[PDB]
Amino acid sequence: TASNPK
Amino acid sequence: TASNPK
Amino acid sequence: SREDSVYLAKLAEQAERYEEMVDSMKAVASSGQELSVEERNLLSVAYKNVIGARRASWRIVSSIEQKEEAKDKSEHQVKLIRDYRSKIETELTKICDDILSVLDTHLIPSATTGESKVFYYKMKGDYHRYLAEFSSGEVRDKATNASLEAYKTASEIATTELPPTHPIRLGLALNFSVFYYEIQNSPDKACHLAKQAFDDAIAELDTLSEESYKDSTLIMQLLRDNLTLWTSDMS
Amino acid sequence: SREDSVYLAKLAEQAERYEEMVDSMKAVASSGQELSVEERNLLSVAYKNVIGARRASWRIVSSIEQKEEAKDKSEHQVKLIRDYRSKIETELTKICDDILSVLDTHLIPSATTGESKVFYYKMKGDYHRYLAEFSSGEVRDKATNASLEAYKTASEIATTELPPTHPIRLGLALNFSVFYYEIQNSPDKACHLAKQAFDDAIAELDTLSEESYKDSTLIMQLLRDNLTLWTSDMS
Repeated sequence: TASNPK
Repeated sequence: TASNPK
Repeated sequence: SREDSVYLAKLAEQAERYEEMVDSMKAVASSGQELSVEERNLLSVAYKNVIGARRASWRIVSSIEQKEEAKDKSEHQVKLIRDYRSKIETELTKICDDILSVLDTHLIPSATTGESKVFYYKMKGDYHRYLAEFSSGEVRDKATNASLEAYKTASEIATTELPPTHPIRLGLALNFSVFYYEIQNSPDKACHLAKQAFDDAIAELDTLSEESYKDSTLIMQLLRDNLTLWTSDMS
Repeated sequence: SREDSVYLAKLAEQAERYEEMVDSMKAVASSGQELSVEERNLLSVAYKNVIGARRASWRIVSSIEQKEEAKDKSEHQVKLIRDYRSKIETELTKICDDILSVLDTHLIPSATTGESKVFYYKMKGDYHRYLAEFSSGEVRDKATNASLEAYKTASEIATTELPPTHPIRLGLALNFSVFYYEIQNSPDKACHLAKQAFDDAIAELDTLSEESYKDSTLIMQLLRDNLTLWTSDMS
């Protein structure tokens, strides 16, 4: 699972 | 150039 | 000077020292002024890299605990891993408490634009989610509900004030869908949210300029990647 | 307990938190006892990863300084980069001073074996070399001569007390040859030292056990890689 990489 | 990676 | 603290945060990011990047951006966010888009992004990058290293460390120590907790050692050695994990969890806690304190006191009250409102509530949901990751019992439920409501608030503003293709709205949907799957264990909510956000953006994707296109399509692929992996896990 | 501090250093290495790994191993090295091979290696790994991050950061900030120092900005902005670089150089200094202080006061006086003597003097040469990297003027020459004599001392003991295939002796030759090329700018000394160490090891390589073979051949390839790149730069 990947989240927002900002 | 590379040194000892211990 | 404000522009000096912002510039030092840039150098700190390049030098990959994110503890100083936080200090610089926290000082900027501590002012009454509303952050620009750049300062907003710099602040988020600063805290994510800081919290990211501790989260990464936590997962490793937890794995070592779980592995050695089966027959590999007993008591005192496992005791060492637990006390070391707790030290990290304490570290994770104060980092989360720090940014959340800045969010509640400074950022959220001073935000004029709906774009910044969604952004700040999204962050609030993120670090309450990070808290819910290593937490257990009743203190985990508190962080869960705090993250949920923060995500809900951001979603109501994003839907109203922002187009479906907006990076902050897509990013919010990405993180909230993660919250549903990873924390609340609600695959139906997660898949529905990620798919809906992806679909609403697809239609208007051709109306976006280049820089807007790149930002949007980046998160949309992450949305698709999550939908892909979640489908595999259900099989 | 000694074995608890050693174990915590292992967890810290796995968790990739090297500041705590240093604190644990520094406490062990601060005791009068002579470090084992494992504790010796753990101590070195701890400080190298700590000093490595700051060195990496320093090179980046230096590059940014040099780049923006040409017409890109003036004064106050360049001033910010310099003051930020100096902060890193101050950080680099105290880290070097720390391990060198431990080396002089604790490790070197308490070393019974010639194997540990070469190791500790090699480290002394390493962190004096790191000091000579960002230093300028007369304070750079001091670090240069301190590193040189520390390397020379280790070399005299290694040649006498250790076989040519020994990892610590090969590693010493690797780092000292680097010192000649990078710091003293003596390509003849560097190439002669690296080639000689490589040749003396080649003959006895087939007399080594498996674990000794892996350790030795690893550094020997690094010796060959340096000789390769140095040859290219001379062309």
